[PDB]
Amino acid sequence: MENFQKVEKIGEGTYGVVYKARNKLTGEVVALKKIRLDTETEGVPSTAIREISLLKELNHPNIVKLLDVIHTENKLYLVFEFLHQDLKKFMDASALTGIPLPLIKSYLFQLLQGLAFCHSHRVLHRDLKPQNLLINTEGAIKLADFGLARAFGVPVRTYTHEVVTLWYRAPEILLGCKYYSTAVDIWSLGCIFAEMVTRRALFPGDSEIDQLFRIFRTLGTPDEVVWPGVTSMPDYKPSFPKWARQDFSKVVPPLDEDGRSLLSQMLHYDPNKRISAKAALAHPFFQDVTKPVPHL
Amino acid sequence: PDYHEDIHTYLREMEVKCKPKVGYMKKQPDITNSMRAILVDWLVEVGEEYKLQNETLHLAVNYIDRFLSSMSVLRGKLQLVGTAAMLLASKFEEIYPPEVAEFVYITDDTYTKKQVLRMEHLVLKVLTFDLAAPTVNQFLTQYFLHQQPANCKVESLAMFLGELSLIDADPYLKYLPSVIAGAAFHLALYTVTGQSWPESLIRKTGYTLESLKPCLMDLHQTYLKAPQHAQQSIREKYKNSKYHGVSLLNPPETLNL
Ligand SMILES: Nc1ncnc2c1ncn2[C@@H]1O[C@H](COP(=O)(O)OP(=O)(O)OP(=O)(O)O)[C@@H](O)[C@H]1O
Repeated sequence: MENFQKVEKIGEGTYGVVYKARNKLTGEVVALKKIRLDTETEGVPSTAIREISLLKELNHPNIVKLLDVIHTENKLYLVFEFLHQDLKKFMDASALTGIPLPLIKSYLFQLLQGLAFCHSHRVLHRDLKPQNLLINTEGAIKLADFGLARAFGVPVRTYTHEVVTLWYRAPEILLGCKYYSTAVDIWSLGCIFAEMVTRRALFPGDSEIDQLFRIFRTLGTPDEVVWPGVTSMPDYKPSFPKWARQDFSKVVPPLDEDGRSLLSQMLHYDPNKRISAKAALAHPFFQDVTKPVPHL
Repeated sequence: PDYHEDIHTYLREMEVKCKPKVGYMKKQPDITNSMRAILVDWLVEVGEEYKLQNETLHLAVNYIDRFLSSMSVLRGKLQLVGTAAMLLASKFEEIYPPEVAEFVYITDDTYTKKQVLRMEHLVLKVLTFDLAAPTVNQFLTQYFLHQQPANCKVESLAMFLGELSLIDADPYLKYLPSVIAGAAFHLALYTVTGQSWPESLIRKTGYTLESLKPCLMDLHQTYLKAPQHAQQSIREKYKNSKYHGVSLLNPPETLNL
């Protein structure tokens, strides 16, 4: 920890502080994540065990790079590559200038590459949200915060229900599905996609029930034609109001026909029919993809 | 089948990377295959008492074997290693892991909590945090998707036999989880239905009945001698109706290979 000089505190989570730091010997700017160990009570936090072990298996240009783990008797510090800011902060700062479409498309192409890599190596992220996605000065974006990720199995089994941040939470989970897999992460990126475009949250529910109502008000209330098995889901209610699906021309007006088509496949009710990160990369929307540097 | 082929290929690669040293017991001046057998059988019992996943058990044995590939352990510490490993497998795999005090309680106060917490950290450091190991159970789960139709007895019997493999370092340390899984499935299928390692799995794994034969030879023997093994917790576990009483079934006298 001697090679490192703290520059500023850039964050705080449940098990310790986040720092911008600089390697005094190499000049490398990093993020230090400090994790307190419960030396007399619970030991190393189960969230840090998954996060470290999963992130060490995940070496891809669109996933935050874990550079080192520095042990002491009383702390862990995870050394991460430094990334300028999160997507939430960038969208917010872009209130008056907007975000260029080619930047939105490039970012989405990258998130999907990061995501296909995870799923390829049997990792669900389970907390995709703008706050958890990191951009640099040069036009790259990366999946970060692997605190809620887990290694899956084929076929999946019952995993933790209380998982995803509500606005990003897939309808199969909200209806208390026994099983969720890769499709839950595609949902969240669908929500992120529309939010990059409108720059407001697609479905900002107040609670689980309200979360569903908001989804149904936009996408149409699901039935058995569109989603075999909905009506037999544990938290399904035959009394749900029957809303007609709105035009995506109205849900995401700036979006072209290609983008609308992609958003629509990412936000398919039936998790089985919702597109894979792998398949989404082949969508015509990405035919003209470039890599703009953002104004920062 | 979303990423089914990508995942399988990647697991095949990763099992070689998390492979314990085949010859490590002979290099442990103070511990034996028989002591290791006692340890795992006890962990099987911890696994039943705390209603833990089967994958947690499998993960813990991988962790133990890798640790014991790297460090000399005295026999009075063998159990401290096994407990910390079960604890780390729990944190990794379980939705609701037992708390650390329960891990101390199961060793019936052989060690303190501090001991168990310091061992946990020593174990992480020795494994350099590489915890996401492929298991026999991971490969079996994938193989089960190549049934038509799924047969519950075949599945429970395949699990039972994959789990017996955990107990005996001789000879199972020389096979890869995917190989033990292939032996377990074929033998389980052949025992319930009379069928053989499906062509879909040969195309998947590139394992034929002949390449599976050495393991299958060993595993069949283990299946035959199971009622007379010193360690018995897995048999007792697999008589429960939860596993369709499959340890009460009779092994074939021949395989015909
Ligand atoms: N590598 C990094 N580069 C730049 N900023 C980072 C980095 N890691 C974390 N941050 C900052 O900290 C915030 C969140 O960090 P992160 O989500 O990794 O930790 P956390 O919230 O404590 O989650 P957990 O401890 O559960 O993994 C972000 O909004 C970001 O501003």
